[PDB]
Amino acid sequence: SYELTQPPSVSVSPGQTARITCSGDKLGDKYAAWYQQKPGQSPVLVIYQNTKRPSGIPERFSGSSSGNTATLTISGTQAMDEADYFCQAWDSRTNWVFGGGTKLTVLG
Amino acid sequence: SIVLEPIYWNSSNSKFLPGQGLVLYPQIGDKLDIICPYYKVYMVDKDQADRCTITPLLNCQDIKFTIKFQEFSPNLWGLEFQKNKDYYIISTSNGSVCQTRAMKILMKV
Amino acid sequence: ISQGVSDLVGLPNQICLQKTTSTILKPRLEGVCITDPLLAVDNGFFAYSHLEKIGSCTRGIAKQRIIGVGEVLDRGDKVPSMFMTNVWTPPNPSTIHHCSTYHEDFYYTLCAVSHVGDPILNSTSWTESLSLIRLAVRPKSDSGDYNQKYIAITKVERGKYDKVMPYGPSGIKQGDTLYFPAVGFLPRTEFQYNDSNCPIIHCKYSKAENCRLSMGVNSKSHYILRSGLLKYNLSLIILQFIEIADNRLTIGSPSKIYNSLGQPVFYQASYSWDTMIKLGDVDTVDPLRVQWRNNSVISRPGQSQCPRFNVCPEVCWEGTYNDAFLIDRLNWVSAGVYLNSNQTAENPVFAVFKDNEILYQVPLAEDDTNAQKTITDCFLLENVIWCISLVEIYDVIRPKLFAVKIPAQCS
Amino acid sequence: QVQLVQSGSELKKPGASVKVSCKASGYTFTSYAVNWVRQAPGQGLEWVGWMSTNTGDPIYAQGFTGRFVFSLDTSVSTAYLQISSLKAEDSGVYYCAREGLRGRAFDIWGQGTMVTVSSA
Ligand SMILES: *[C@@H]1O[C@H](CO)[C@@H](O[C@@H]2O[C@H](CO)[C@@H](O)[C@H](O)[C@H]2NC(C)=O)[C@H](O)[C@H]1NC(C)=O
Ligand SMILES: *[C@@H]1O[C@H](CO[C@@H]2O[C@@H](C)[C@@H](O)[C@@H](O)[C@@H]2O)[C@@H](O)[C@H](O)[C@H]1NC(C)=O
Ligand SMILES: *[C@@H]1O[C@H](CO)[C@@H](O)[C@H](O)[C@H]1NC(C)=O
Ligand SMILES: *[C@@H]1O[C@H](CO)[C@@H](O)[C@H](O)[C@H]1NC(C)=O
Ligand SMILES: *[C@@H]1O[C@H](CO)[C@@H](O)[C@H](O)[C@H]1NC(C)=O
Ligand SMILES: *[C@@H]1O[C@H](CO)[C@@H](O)[C@H](O)[C@H]1NC(C)=O
Repeated sequence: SYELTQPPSVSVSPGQTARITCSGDKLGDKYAAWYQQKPGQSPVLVIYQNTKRPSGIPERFSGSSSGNTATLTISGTQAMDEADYFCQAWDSRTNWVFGGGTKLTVLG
Repeated sequence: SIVLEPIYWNSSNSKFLPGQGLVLYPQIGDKLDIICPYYKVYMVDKDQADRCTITPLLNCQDIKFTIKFQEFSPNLWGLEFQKNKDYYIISTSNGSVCQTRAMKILMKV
Repeated sequence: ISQGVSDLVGLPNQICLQKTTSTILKPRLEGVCITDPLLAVDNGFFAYSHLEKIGSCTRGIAKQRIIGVGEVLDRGDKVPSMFMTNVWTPPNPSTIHHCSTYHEDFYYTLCAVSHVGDPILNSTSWTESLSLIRLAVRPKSDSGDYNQKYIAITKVERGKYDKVMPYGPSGIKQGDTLYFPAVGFLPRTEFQYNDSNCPIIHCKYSKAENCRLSMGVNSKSHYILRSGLLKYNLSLIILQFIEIADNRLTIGSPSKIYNSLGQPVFYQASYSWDTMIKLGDVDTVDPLRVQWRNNSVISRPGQSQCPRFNVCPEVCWEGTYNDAFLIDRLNWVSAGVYLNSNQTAENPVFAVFKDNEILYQVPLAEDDTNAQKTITDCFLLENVIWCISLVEIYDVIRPKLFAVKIPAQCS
Repeated sequence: QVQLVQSGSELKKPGASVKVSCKASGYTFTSYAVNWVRQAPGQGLEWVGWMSTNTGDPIYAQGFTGRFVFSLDTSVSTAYLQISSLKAEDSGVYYCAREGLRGRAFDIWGQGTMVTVSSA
């Protein structure tokens, strides 16, 4: 029974840095991954290993983990980051646990 | 560089010359074994060896003490054997003795 | 194009678990002695320590002691290596002895200040002295204190123990809290142990008191030594010594608490009576309890009174450090090095084994090759389970490290 | 170009069964294991189970009964998920994604097969 609690709604104006935090018991040692899926599309991995960025991705995404929280930060929100963001971590005891997903509302 | 002839801890052994023990003359980087068939054997310094009266090197169905003359040893006390030095393995144990039958070992490496 | 070193994680997929007799594994690569080394690999940031000595390699002159942290990167040809960027040397080598753990942006290494010498050798000569040295995992110019720190704690909450000190190479980080392996010099009078716990059965030459007397350095030693974990709450410097429970009660030997498959796994060297390798996962860390692997195969060299493969309660103080990791959980396959000799520190072999079986082995060197301190660490690099081990191969004496790829095919 | 492609939309009555294929193209099926995830309509991702391409051993799955069944044919290099006695809750888009970096992340995802448990 592992959980990745993630806040439902995050609101941010264009150009402002948006922070999404995943809360899990001892998330410092559990490697994390971050997935975004715009509506009607397959999820895409954006941030994993809490710091690394997969190949061929914009550099505006950056992640960090400390204590019971892992956070992905965007250096200014453009028109494409309007999506639902999902984070996950691997747990030996139970499973490949998944987060609850966050809603990123961006004004315009 | 080869395993030397093992020295049995039996009184019947004739390699123990009387009055002077048995001189081994090993070399650094050599292997040696001592087998027990009621004796406790220790390694000591010069003066104790000259007197030889009362951790043990041996406690005595096959009990063998293998010793290698290289510093890497399982002896946590870190007792080493240096070249051009000398050590004395003796036992002061009767049936239940150092001078009685020259129960001496000279570790001339 | 460069694989990233990560803690050994994820489901195994391909893996070998059936015995194979072929040679499939591959070790992949004066007057001064180097002993008491230290290797700790966590999340791609290793640490190497040693005790450089002149002449004698057990009682020689302590020339220097070096503690440094580097990063575990690929060689550029997919073979793991060990690269270093930070080094540091204490002023007086003699004081600092028997020294690590990972927390983000730092690397805390708890040490012991010992002007007299090794606290095991003459315990009363030692006064309780603990110093933690941290090195920034990444060098930073104009850092100040952040790059290098030297803190001696004012107090330690020992409990029944009158003095405790760091005793193992590598530690764990259960969240923000730090953990360092430690031994306890609990007074021989204070210690209690039921004789019936010691299994005198199946051996006729044994005596009940052997388990208790083996605990100390000798039968007349002042202090029993019990291995344990020394904690530090990094956020808050009170250190409370956590000690292993009563099961498989053995001498405090150097100890490597490490996280494999995201769970703590503890090793303890077989200095006491059980010559057989004791290993297993840790159920709880703040209170200490380790489920010891029922490994009825592999042992360590020992003197005539407790030689290799001994299972009899006898008063013995000898052994070598031969640790192991956990390649997989369901198969419980463990990778480690154990020396092939009953009473000599010769013939080390890298062994990938199980509870009651060995999968496959490789001779690290010749049978006559001398090696006593063997540290092994297994990390995962892009879906293939790797293992790095540092060993004093001897015919200059210096521990050297080499990496081995674990095969996932029994063919 | 590496992708996991599945079949099209399937409409299945309650109590029936549907076979959802998971093809693999552009990458070796042997190296990386496959992972099963369903997305309920209007909810988040959920990890169904993990299957082993080489060993083919009992494929691990998240805590529930044995309704879901995993199997594969290495000759055709596809992974199958049998859903016997489909329930209205057991509806949504089912993707198959590979465990590219073990317990790190899922590298390549599936386009999904919208399985619909429709009474009428
Ligand atoms: C180590 O320190 C941490 C925080 O520095 C302690 O965590 C606190 O635990 C209490 C227990 O009720 C909580 O109320 C606090 O909110 C926690 N603090 C934080 C910052 O989360 C922890 O308890 C300490 N270790 C021990 C053994 O007490
Ligand atoms: C190492 O010793 C093996 C036998 O073990 C010995 O006897 C048993 C009864 C226990 O007392 C154990 O502690 C002893 O070490 C031999 O079979 C083996 O051949 C020996 N090794 C070599 C290289 O000969
Ligand atoms: C052996 O020597 C001890 C010396 O303390 C003596 O008490 C004992 O009687 C001796 N036994 C024999 C058989 O000589
Ligand atoms: C042995 O103990 C004495 C004091 O009892 C001390 O002076 C000496 O340094 C100790 N020996 C070592 C090697 O520490
Ligand atoms: C030690 O264990 C034995 C085994 O049952 C028991 O009879 C005895 O009471 C125990 N001793 C103590 C002091 O608890
Ligand atoms: C080893 O066997 C003993 C015998 O009962 C048991 O108590 C213990 O749980 C076993 N250990 C493991 C790791 O299976």
